[PDB]
Amino acid sequence: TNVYADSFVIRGDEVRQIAPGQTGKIADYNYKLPDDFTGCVIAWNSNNL
Amino acid sequence: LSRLDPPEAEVQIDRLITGRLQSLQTYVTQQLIRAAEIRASANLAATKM
Amino acid sequence: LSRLDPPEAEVQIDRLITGRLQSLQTYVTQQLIRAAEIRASANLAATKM
Repeated sequence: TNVYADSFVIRGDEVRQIAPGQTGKIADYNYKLPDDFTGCVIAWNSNNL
Repeated sequence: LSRLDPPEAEVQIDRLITGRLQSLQTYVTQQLIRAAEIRASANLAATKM
Repeated sequence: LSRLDPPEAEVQIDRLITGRLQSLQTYVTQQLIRAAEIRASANLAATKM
């Protein structure tokens, strides 16, 4: 129910940090992943564009 | 609280809950065991009196 | 079943088993506690009759 897609582009140095419950430069002050949240995260490199 | 974040400390909290609940069930069992022991004794004392 | 694959859901199944087995042991203990309470009462009623 109610599929929401949050899309952005980041450097590979912070890709491993985005996860629901940790800290960091981006995880603390740019977005908040809830701890009880259930979902999926997909990251893929895009050099051609 | 000051030793881990809620996610990973949750498993230690679970062990704390389990051990203490089982300590309570042993204690309550023994309390009612001695209560039942005193039950027959109290009926015995009522019969004597 | 529809919520995780068997490997990682196994740990939640273990908690489900543990809580329910302990609920049974408490319930069975209390049942026999009241059975023993009724034991002396029934011998008492047999003595009266």
